[PDB]
Amino acid sequence: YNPEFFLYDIFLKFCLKYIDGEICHDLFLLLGKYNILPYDTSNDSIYACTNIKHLDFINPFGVAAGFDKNGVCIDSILKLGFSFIEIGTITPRGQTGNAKPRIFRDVESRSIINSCGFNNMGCDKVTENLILFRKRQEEDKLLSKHIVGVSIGKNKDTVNIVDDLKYCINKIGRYADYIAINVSSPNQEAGKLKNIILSVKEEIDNLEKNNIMNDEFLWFNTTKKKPLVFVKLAPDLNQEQKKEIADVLLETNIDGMIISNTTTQINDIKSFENKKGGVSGAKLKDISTKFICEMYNYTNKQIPIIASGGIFSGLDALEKIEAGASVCQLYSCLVFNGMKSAVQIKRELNHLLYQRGYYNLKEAIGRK
Ligand SMILES: Cc1cc2nc3c(=O)[nH]c(=O)nc-3n(C[C@H](O)[C@H](O)[C@H](O)COP(=O)(O)O)c2cc1C
Ligand SMILES: Cc1cc(Nc2ccc(C(F)(F)F)cc2)n2nc(C(C)(F)F)nc2n1
Ligand SMILES: O=C(O)c1cc(=O)[nH]c(=O)[nH]1
Repeated sequence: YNPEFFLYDIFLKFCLKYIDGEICHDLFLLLGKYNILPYDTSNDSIYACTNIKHLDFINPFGVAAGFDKNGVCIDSILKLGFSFIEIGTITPRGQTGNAKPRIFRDVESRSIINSCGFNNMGCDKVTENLILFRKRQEEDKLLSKHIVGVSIGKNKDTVNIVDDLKYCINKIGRYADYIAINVSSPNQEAGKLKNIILSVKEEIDNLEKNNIMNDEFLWFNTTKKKPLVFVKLAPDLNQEQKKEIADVLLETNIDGMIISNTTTQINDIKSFENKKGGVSGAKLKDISTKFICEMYNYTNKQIPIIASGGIFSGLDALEKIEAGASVCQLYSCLVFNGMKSAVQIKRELNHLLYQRGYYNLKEAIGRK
């Protein structure tokens, strides 16, 4: 209980009941931009730290893509106690997205429907923002070791999806701790997808070539090493194409997989009966967890997993890991539970880890 968190969460509870979803979002992002949000300055339990390959996360909680699409509020979101943030999904050139209002929420069910249609300032401007953050990070004790990933995607009317992701890697790759391939927005063909992943890895490695500087100056990023490659998957898939994707990921030795994006396969919300778009929140929890189990099966525990979503509590979080999720991303929780989300969930998971018998977090990964 940090007083500052409780005070803001009254205003946020008010904002939730009354104000438009996206207008709130933008206001809080704006607040964070001018550095007036609370910090979590506490020490994270070394027993609860985690990693994906050589990418080390000080704690298992980050913020999902679509939250800070333009990377304007990275410091403050991180400093709420998150280990990482995944900015974007960015596109090569700026987009307005769909028509407003395009995001709607339901308190009762703790869910969100959205059809943003990939609005973002474009790569050039977002890269400009990330550079500015990376400079600050060198002069801020609270941002050390904190991971920033970049979710990349195509424009709504792109000629070929691969050519777009290359342009993005060329601008932002230097400054990303990892790259999340986004082709899972509700708003693929095995070989078509396989082609993409290999393009990305091939394209990242070209950045190391063309530079005359050592890697240490090559990576203006937390790792100081080349970006890892994650792929994000949509849940609305057959047991067949889920098998087909799993091999592709194995054949490309992809660094990890984000499971999962939003669904359209939910019909049982009375306020959502009106609206169009993908759905996230509590009603996505159980569907998303089964998906992780499934993809953990067809992958033989070889490719690490980033979990999302429906994650609101340490309990919810633990399910994902036992299922075998290495790390977790939150989006809906910050909307409903608020600014204490990171502090609350980290605490709750620390308690539960002890009671279940687990020594460290890593021992809980992939245990029924
Ligand atoms: C308004 C909104 C925008 C989103 N934008 C993106 C996006 O641009 N890229 C992406 O990969 N996921 C996006 N997502 C999905 C989230 O990243 C997350 O995976 C999903 O919300 C499920 O997690 P949650 O139920 O805990 O929120 C968006 C979700 C919402 C609600
Ligand atoms: C009140 C509120 C706040 C908010 N966004 C929001 C919540 C926390 C923070 C933090 F950084 F934690 F301070 C920042 C932004 N959203 N987002 C949406 C959505 C779903 F439309 F996208 N509805 C919202 N309603
Ligand atoms: O930009 C969007 O509309 C969007 C992207 C995404 O990946 N997921 C989502 O729910 N919305």
